[PDB]
Amino acid sequence: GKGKPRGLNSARKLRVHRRNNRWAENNYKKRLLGTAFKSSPFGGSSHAKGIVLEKLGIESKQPNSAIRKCVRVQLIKNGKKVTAFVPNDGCLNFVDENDEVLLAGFGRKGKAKGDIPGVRFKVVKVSGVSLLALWKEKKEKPRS
Amino acid sequence: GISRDSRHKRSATGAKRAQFRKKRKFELGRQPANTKIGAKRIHSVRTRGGNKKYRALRIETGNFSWASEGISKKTRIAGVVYHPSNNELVRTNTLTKAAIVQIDATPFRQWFEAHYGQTLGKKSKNAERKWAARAASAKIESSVESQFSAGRLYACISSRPGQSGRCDGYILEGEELAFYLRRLTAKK
Amino acid sequence: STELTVQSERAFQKQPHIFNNPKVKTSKRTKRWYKNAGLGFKTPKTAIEGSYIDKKCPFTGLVSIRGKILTGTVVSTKMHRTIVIRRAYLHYIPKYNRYEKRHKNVPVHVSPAFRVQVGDIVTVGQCRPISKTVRFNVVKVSAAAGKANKQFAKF
Amino acid sequence: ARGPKKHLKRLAAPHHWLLDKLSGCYAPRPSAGPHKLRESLPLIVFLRNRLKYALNGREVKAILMQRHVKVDGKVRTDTTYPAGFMDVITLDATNENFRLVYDVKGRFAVHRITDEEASYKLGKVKKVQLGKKGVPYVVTHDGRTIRYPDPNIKVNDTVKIDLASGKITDFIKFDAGKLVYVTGGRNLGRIGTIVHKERHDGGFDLVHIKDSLDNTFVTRLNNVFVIGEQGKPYISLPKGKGIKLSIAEERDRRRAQQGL
Amino acid sequence: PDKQVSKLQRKNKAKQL
RNA sequence: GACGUUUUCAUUAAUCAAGAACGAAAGUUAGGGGAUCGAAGAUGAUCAGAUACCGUCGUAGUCUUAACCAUAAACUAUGCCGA
RNA sequence: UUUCCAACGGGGCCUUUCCUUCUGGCUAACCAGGACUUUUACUUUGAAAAAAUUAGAGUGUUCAAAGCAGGCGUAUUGCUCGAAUAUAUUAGCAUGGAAUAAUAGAAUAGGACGUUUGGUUCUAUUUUGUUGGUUUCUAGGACCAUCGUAAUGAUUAAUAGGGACG
RNA sequence: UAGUGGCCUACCAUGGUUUCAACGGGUAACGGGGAAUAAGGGUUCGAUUCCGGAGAGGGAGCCUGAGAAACGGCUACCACAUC
RNA sequence: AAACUGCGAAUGGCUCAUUAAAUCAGUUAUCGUUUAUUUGAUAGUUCCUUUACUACAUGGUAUAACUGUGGUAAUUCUAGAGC
Repeated sequence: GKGKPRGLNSARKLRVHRRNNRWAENNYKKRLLGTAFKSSPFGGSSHAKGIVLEKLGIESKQPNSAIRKCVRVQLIKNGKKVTAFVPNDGCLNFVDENDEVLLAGFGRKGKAKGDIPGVRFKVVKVSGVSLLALWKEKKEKPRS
Repeated sequence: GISRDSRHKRSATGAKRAQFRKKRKFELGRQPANTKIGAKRIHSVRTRGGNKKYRALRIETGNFSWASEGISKKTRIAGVVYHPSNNELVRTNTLTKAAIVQIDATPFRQWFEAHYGQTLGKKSKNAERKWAARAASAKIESSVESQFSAGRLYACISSRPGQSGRCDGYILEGEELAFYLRRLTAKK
Repeated sequence: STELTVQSERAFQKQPHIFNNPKVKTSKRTKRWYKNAGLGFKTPKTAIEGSYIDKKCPFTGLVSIRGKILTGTVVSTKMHRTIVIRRAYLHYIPKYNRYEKRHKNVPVHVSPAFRVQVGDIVTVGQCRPISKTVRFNVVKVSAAAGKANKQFAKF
Repeated sequence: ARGPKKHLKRLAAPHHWLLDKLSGCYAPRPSAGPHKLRESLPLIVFLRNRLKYALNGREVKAILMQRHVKVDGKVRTDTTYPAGFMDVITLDATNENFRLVYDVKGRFAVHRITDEEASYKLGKVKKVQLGKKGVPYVVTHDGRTIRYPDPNIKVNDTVKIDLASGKITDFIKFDAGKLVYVTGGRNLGRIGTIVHKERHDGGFDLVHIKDSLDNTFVTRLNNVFVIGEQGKPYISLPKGKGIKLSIAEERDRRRAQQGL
Repeated sequence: PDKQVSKLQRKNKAKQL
């Protein structure tokens, strides 16, 4: 009988049956409780800009072997402190602390590209000016 | 704004209804007329479509009609002696629809003594037949007769003195006078 | 209960504007207005030959029949001059190509001409709004008990 | 929403006006009068863009404030005036005169006519009743209240009403064989000698109706419109006579007949 | 006591923020 | 329970939300004996962690009486009526 | 299209296959008229399903995306094609279809074929004489006294259960 | 009341809804054609040019009028806030 | 010109916070109800004694703009008189 009712009055069961088994699916429970709204410091966004707090202290969740020139940042739409990242790395010279970024994930909402805790967000545009025409030696690549 | 909307109620499962739109003008309810005896100021009111309604607060005089005969006389009341809905209303002497009143006899008996030739209470050769050819026709009921000696009858009201301006009584008789005299001795 | 000579209320129940003639007393002795209900309904012979009044009776009172007519079975006659029917039906769901048992309770006024029991089969018609819940009025009683008057006296 | 409406949006017009989707934002909402809002066809939808005697609205009102056009024997002068079904339009132009009866498409067209039948009009007597001072009267479909009719005329028949003064001249009963015309629903602009009635106490009354090519269809009875006998219309019906050719045989008429 | 931070239609009360 | 029957009901039926009985070992209150060994424990151990397996007494417990509990690898690791 | 051989369809009718009774138009073709060889679940054909979206003629917007537009000579003062249809289940409203599932008649035979008979509720379209107190025979329903009617009611005892007894 | 009505009101009756899920709670919920889809079914979204509903900062309230509980109308409260 | 009068200003435009048998959608019903407008039809009886105190050869007021004396810190504030 394959563990299920079939008879053509039993739909009362079935749409109450799957109703209690959608919660075993992962993104269903993630979605319909507003957990992306009660958490996830973007708050369901796609980008966020915020001041750089400071230079970052490396705590090994493996592996990229250097002090990765990363930036402690704290946003301004929320104010929730996240460790960040710059690609084309190096050039630690060209913006102070308490200065602007534009953040965006790594590809999995980040979670792993180097040995740094919670580093999941590529910086896109510091202070409104870009990085890709600023690693292109038109402008210059920032510091923390 | 006394609304007569249904959505302020509690639905029959017991559920409280959530709040919908603001109150409306097309679903309005006004004050009671609460119409009484002694003078007349009939405040007309203005309704939807122009369509004026009168409202007979202080009604005094009305076209009351005794049904078993077929004649309708302007008359004036003593007061009320019974009210079906609320027994407050006899104290205030409240006229409404379907109250029970005691009305004047003198139009009815001034018609009776000149039309019947019975002349109860107390013109040439053709016109005695008006008083003589009513064989078995000049007989009112004995319980109808006793109200004439007091000079005040028993009548009920079929008008809307809140919504028409009028008071049109009908003189109670027979079966229904027996019922409201059963109740009337029990309440008055 | 009501004790025909039906005027147990504070106000004389009568047919409105129907006038039992008190001066002439003759071989009439019954002034009872009644109407057809429409739609091919046999009127109940209580209503022709009864003393009850019932303003909202579709045979003697100021209501009418329109639009809808609905079957069902009685339940809970513990109110006065009204019953409640409950209609069962099968809701449909196309996710599973299947059905679902549901029911609805209709509070419907009943006449004093008919006399019913919880478990009979009713046919009602729509009327003007009577109370909050009631929009219907009992008009045919298809009681299908099965003739148990002397059925226990069996061979 | 706080009383009536005064604007009709473009795309909220009925489809039988056949306004173009672009070139504007609104529709010329018909005024109240002798017809429904939903099957009105006002004056400017007739003039400027189905006859093209005017190019835009100010030139339409140039006609209408010059007392030329007539709608059923009077000198109607309003732009959004609902000259609807059966209304004769007479011009004081080069004197070409028109009717208002649909095609089979459920849409009005240009139909020029004679002067035998420009003189009068018709109407489904939607009510016969006994009004004041005990006077019988009849109410046709548009607005007319004709007094003192034939008492053997009942509801759902039709009349032959004049335009000079509103005088009923003759009528048509309701039975089978009656050449008919539908006003509403789906089979709008059809024709074809009623088969029979269906009573249905308290409900709709539908009717079974043939056509010329013997193709039955069932309307409702509040759209049936009896105007004849076995092949006897009382107007001059347009080219095509209302019988529904299918879209397979207008790619055989417009494509295989006029297209060689 | 009760970890009862639910019923946040008065999350709109935190338009206080 | 099986089996036999040319006895009686003539569909009284399958599982199962809710609900109800029972329930190893162990454990839980109030009693009987108190023979047997014996989780803990009191002793002797006894040399480094050949390894700490040894040994001896042991309150309760094991056995039952008026009651619980409602736990197993309660496992043939396989729900119950059909072919 | 004259058409020999077989084949796919439903009907008129028939081998108890009732396909009914009801009679004016009538000498059942079909139209009023009294009952269905039971009521729901199901499905089949209509009707309602706004216009804008989605599918497509036709149109050289230069192809297009678009748009519903437009084409033709002696251009001699005009002629003339259009602007379809498809779709949208439940719910609601109409009829067959005759399985499926449901609901069970007639175990009293206090029931049908009762074309039957005393008697009960009856009775006025009436004809009565024009209209209302006093009546019948009488058109149209029901049962007791009551029996005449054809073929008068027990679908099974389950390799499904419950008993007895051995 | 424009009118049905527990819409009130005066006396009565003790009902009504529900595990066929009442009631309560949450919605980052304005409802209907649309979208991404594309074997089919399913999935998620729909503030948005059209229809219907609602509001003119939040709740009340009333006038004129056929029509408004109207805010490029009015009175008051509440939150603001100009010379 | 202005001003009286009338109609318009209840349409449009915007926004989606509310709202979960609510809205809305399809279907109903009003034998329970209002409706300016439009269109069609519709007042011999109006001195309510039409036996009259009459003016129907048409009877009265009240006023804006016009004017001409002004105040306001400031408003589309308005005052006093004469038409």
